[PDB]
Amino acid sequence: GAMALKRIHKELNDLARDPPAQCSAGPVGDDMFHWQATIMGPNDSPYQGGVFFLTIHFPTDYPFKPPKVAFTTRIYHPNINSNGSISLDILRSQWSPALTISKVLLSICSLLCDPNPDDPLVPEIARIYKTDREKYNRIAREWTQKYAMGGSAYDEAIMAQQDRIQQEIAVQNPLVSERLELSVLYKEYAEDDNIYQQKIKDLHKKYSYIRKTRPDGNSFYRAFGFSHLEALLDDSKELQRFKAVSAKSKEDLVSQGFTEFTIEDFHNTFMDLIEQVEKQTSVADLLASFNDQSTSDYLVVYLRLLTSGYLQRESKFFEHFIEGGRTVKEFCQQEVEPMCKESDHIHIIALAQALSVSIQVEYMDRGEGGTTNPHIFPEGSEPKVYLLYRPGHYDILYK
Amino acid sequence: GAMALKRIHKELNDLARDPPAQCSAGPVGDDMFHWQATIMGPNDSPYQGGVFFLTIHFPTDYPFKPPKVAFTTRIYHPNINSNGSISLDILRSQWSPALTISKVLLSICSLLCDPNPDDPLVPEIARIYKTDREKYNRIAREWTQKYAMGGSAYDEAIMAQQDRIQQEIAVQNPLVSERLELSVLYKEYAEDDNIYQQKIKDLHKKYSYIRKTRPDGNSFYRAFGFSHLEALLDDSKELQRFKAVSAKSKEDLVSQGFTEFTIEDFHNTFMDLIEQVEKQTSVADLLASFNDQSTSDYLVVYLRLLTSGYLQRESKFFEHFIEGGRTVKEFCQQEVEPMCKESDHIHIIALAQALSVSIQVEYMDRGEGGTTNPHIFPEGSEPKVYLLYRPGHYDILYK
Amino acid sequence: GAMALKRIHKELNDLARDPPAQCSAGPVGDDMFHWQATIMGPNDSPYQGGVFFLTIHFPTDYPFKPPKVAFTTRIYHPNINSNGSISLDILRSQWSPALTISKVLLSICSLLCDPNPDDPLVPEIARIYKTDREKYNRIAREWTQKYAMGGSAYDEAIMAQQDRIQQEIAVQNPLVSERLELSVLYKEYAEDDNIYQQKIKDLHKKYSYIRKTRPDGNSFYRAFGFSHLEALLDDSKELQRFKAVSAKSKEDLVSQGFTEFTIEDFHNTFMDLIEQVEKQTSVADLLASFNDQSTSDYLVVYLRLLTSGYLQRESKFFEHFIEGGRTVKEFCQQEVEPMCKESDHIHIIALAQALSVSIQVEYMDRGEGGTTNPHIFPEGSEPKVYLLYRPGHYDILYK
Amino acid sequence: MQIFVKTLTGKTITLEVEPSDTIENVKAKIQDKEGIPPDQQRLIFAGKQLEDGRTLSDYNIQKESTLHLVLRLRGG
Amino acid sequence: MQIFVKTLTGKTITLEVEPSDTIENVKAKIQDKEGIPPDQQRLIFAGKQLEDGRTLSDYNIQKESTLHLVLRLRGG
Amino acid sequence: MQIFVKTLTGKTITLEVEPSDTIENVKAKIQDKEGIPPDQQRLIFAGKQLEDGRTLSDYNIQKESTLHLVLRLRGG
Amino acid sequence: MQIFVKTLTGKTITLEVEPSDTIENVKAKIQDKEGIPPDQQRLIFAGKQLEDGRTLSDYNIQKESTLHLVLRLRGG
Amino acid sequence: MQIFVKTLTGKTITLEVEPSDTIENVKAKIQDKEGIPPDQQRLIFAGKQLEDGRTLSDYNIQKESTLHLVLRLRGG
Amino acid sequence: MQIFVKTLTGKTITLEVEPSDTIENVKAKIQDKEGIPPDQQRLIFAGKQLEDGRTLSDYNIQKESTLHLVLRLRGG
Repeated sequence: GAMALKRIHKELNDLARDPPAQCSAGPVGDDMFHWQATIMGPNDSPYQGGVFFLTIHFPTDYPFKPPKVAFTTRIYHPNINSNGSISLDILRSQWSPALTISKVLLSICSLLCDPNPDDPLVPEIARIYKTDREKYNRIAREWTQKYAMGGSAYDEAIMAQQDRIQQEIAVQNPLVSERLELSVLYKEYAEDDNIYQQKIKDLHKKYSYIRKTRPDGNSFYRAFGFSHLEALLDDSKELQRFKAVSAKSKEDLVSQGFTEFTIEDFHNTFMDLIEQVEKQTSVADLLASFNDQSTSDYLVVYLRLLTSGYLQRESKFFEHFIEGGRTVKEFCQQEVEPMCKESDHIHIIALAQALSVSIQVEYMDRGEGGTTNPHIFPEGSEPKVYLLYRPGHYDILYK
Repeated sequence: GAMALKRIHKELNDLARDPPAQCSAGPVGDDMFHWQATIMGPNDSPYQGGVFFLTIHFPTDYPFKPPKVAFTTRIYHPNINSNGSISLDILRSQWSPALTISKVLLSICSLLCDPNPDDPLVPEIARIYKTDREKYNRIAREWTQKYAMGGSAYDEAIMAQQDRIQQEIAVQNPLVSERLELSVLYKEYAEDDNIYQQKIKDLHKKYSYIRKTRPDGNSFYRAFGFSHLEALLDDSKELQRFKAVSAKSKEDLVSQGFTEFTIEDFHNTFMDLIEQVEKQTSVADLLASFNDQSTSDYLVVYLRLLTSGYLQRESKFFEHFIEGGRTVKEFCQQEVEPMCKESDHIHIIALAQALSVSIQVEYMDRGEGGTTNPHIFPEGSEPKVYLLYRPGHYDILYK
Repeated sequence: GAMALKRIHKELNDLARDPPAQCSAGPVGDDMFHWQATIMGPNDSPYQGGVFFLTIHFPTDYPFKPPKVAFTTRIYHPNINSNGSISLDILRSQWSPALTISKVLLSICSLLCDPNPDDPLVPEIARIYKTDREKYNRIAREWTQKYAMGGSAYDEAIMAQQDRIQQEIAVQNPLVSERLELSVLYKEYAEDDNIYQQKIKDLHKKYSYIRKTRPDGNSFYRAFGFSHLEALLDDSKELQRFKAVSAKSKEDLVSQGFTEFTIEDFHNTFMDLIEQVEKQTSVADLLASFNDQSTSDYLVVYLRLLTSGYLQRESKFFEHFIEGGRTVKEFCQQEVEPMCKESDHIHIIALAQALSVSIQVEYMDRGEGGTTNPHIFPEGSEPKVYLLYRPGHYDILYK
Repeated sequence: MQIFVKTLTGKTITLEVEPSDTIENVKAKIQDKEGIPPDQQRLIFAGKQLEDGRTLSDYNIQKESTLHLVLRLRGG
Repeated sequence: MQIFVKTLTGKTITLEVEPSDTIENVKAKIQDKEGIPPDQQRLIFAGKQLEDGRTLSDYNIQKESTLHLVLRLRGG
Repeated sequence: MQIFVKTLTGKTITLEVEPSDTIENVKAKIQDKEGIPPDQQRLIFAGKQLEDGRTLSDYNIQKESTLHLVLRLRGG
Repeated sequence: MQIFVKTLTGKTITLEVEPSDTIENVKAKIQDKEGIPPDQQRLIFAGKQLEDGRTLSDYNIQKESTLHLVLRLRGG
Repeated sequence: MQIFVKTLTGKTITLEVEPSDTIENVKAKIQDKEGIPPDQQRLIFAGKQLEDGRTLSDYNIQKESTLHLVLRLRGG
Repeated sequence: MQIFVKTLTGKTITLEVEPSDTIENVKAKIQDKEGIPPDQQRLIFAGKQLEDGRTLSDYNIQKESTLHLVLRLRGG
């Protein structure tokens, strides 16, 4: 009940504090007493390359009784039956209330590299391991190849990898940084690197300030959105037109075959973001909105949706502009609609034409001169919104 | 967390709005993030006649990550491994947050009729399907015959069918309609049908108003109950006697071998319904009570329980009045105690004698005259509660 | 709706009221709609000696639809397929809302001793049972031997046994009884037993009062703790020193390799118990604290932790004082750290030296004289805390 | 021979018949006394529902046997 | 006058009937098409269970209505 | 002087003992009946674990008390 | 022979080439007219991204064929 | 100038590279070590997806940086 | 020969024995000095609990060996 739950929360806090890369576990959806463990086959095992899942059920009275833990993935091992039950005794008779689920976890992870043919759960496998190790390693490798390597497991594992990566990225940079003097860019690069440093000089010629965004894969939509709202933070009529077209855009999308109730929320977040800018609030407040996870992300989703919408609407125009044999809608389903997918030139033109707005992008990679060349595309317009492109990443520029 | 749950609720709303007959899904008991899908083998498949179950786990962060979906039922197919993992990529890399679980569902349902030997999950089955279709169809049919046809499955499938049917019925008619001029009945029948129309004339002679009920199988108990409470909505002494006998009825039932704690709740709903009528409230309020799902249904359950109780109490009287070799208690367990089972004359007499009350029923089918003959059974009494019987359905009549 | 949940709670109440020893069921962790049933193979079956698990999923609408129940353990039987589905029809067509999950349970338990070759789920097994009973019994016994006898279930079964036992013990005695005249001890023993009665006379010589504790396995730590706090309920300086050493003890433990966040809660309960005694409250209040389950138990856990801590700290001293080839830390992990494990002399000396306090124990078993000899161990001290040892059980004594 | 038929309401009716009388004929004879139209009648003799085509001696209904009258009335 | 009946799959059958046709007659036509014996059939129109011996006209089944075929499965 | 001991199943064994009998002696009688080796036995009276080398009289086990047989299973 | 290249902005450019001209050469010829540096250019002929080393007749680009210009610009 | 690349397991590979090396060149060295085909590789530095045809110096990968190997798995 | 026995309380006792002296005899000799009755004593020599029947040279206890005294005291 009460203290059991509280304790479970404490344990999850501890496990989150010092995350194991090889074996981690956590609650399934809503349920606190039901956890799923993902443990990786240790290198220098037969189990190497495999991904093993466990289920963990915390008794209603906890810590006083040990958690019930079992492998869902089949595994060849003297201490684990094909029924899935784990035979180490800190899970049965030797369990103290002072023990942690983490201790149990690395107890099992340890049990993998170093089995225990002393008190075997599976007499035959014990015999094989104790006598002929060749056969044991071979069989275990085959079982890993079959049961632990499936196209499911691997999806979950890679998902975890991604999450770790942009969690580190998350703690590194905020979604949208405060307005920064771009002299800071000088620090990002080595003094050993002359060419980049001097292209930063050339960028310093044209622009006074820079606003960084997270390298989360959505950086273009995030930057584009923020800078383009902040642009109408003052202009009276532009806010009106933008609000109008953005309002009609939902109807266009719904009419284009998108299910209304799903896109309705994202549209709502978008329009609310236009609402904070409607009667002008200082840039810091809408920035505070953009640094909230789900609000910003919802906005990104909607911008991607608009992008895909206009892409499919004009589809016979873009059709020859895309590499590969993919159709336009396939391209939308793959490289635009889903989150965290990288964006390209096509995306920029599409979103720009979707909101009917102007964009300028400063390309900085390796120049023949220090010159970083601009790209303005509505064709030959006079854009008031500026973005800095460096390879793999978009940022905001302020003149 | 939060918005994820809200979204899941929205998706369930959408899926409930336009129910698929072939493939539907829904939450398991309490859990919102754990759904079970029941998908029927499409006709003109090898999978025809089979019933396939899926499990669906919504990630704690939703829509941002795709739901995890897998077949629990084994199936022969190039895109689904015997591990159960589904290989279409709207579930992995191509997932947009704007997609619905319904889209996924009919994506799989589509994947059944039209497999995908392009990017196979199971290379061998892919080879078989791509080369020799005979063997594929044959094997797939055998696998369906084995795994998908079990005595567990068909029950669940038919359950789903029933649920779909009375969901449509539910959206069609309310549990208890407002008091209606019975001229409305004229609309229910074709002008082509003379005999019925004229029997409606004859019914118009005797009765001014009509109150319809849902054709859910419980219509008799629902109508009987509502009209008989509404009858005591005024009469002072009758309410008292009815309340007394209904109160003692619980004790009689408990003494008759029914487990008290179960029937206690139903008895409570019943007595509360007598309580709303105790100090008179306008008919509209108790009607509002009768249009609540679980309250009305609980009442129906209790009325069925009373019916069964008095049926078994007097059992040697009714014993020869029932078709078949069934005993009286078997008849109760089959045709009365369970919900949604049709009711007959025996039920009416039993319930009437159980509450010691009067009932009149107007039989309207096909007359030799326009005459729709009444049936009053306590024998030769003067009933103040009137019901209209049409084949398969009971309704309330108001003089 | 929620009436479903309420009902489930009522059913669990009923099932807990009159517990079946052979077949019981209950919720899995947090989830109310997901239950696990443990049903024992009845004696005079082939299934004798086996332990069979069931899963029970209550439909979101309950009682109106029957619970979904299935064997997870494989079983040989004409009415249960190796798929796990149970074929009795109170689970399908014959289900009344007035039925209880208990009725279902003993319906299945009954289905084990007396199968039903009338309407078979598994035609072949039905044929075998109906024709050759030898083969049926033999096969069924083999299947029991394989699937139902595993090292995974037996743990759960024995766990249940233990729980039943100290539930009866719990309802028998409170964790800590009120201060009692020890004349009550005269009642505990038969008049037939002279030797014990006279040793009670001799105990009556030395001590006026007695305070009993639960025979739960923790009785020593419980008694020791309570009496030693109640001892400082007055003394001013002793409370200070005890509080100091108990406060430092946590740091010593954490430094000794115990994970801090786990032992932190137990330490907190301990220090709070010292806090209730800090500014003196009457003995009855701290007693009221000791009769709360989890508070008292948390305290016991911490005392065990201290015991283990000082045991490992001085380990090379105690090393030769322990029977068996176990090392000291193994002895701690086995006979001290876990709950409900019996305590010995080693435990007492260890805890006493851990808190640096004095203890006296009156040994009463069978004397040559009436003499019950005292044991005071800090060596030759003047202990103000007294305990009564009878075989298998510790109690508190008041001079 | 004469026959007995017990209604579900508790009433008992005596009828004038012969072994060769059809079931429909008897239902008409019930309509005479109790005023209930034949197509609304289902009568049972010892657990068996009697079909309209058959006669009395078909179901082995002898002198002074007892029938049971129930109304059609199946709904939900 | 033709009628529509949906099966468990969502598959729809079309049938040639007249308002005066028996229900068991309809079950028989369904048997002629699908192969499901009549006794394994339970028909539903507008939430109402259809008695074997009645007629479509009795249940107010008009031109192009939609029926439901629910299979009563032997209890096994 | 006879004693009662419940097993894991709820099955009760009756035993012929004297108050001066050893616990291991009792475990031995239980072995003679059920076949469970003494070392696989752990006996419980009134929540108390019974030492092998003590006597019933030591634990206050009087006529017709109820014991408990809990099997310590080898850790596998 | 002369060639066509359509920019994503909607613009269309005509170029002066020969079948043996390398892709890099052509990208330079685009830099002349539109001022876009070669390393920022990705041009596609019928779904296929053209590699800098190859010539025109390598990809089977004939007289009056149409290319498609897209900027590098991949980020997130 | 040497670089570090972490795989799915948390396993770290060390690589001998120069700032002017192609990304596909690096993917190729990783293939030479682990055996993972280059097309099954997706490399990540500082949250940025690395284009096959660019150079380490383009992405500001300096001495002893840490890369990430994420496997794009065929959709099965 | 004389012997050493260390109590758990920290105390150390010297005893007067010979190799043929039984364990029970020694426990009595401990009862003389420390006043603790034999049946309450469990003494250990190098990890092994000494049984009452055996002598000293049985367990190979030589001159000036050290025993360890612990009380029976097992409860819960």
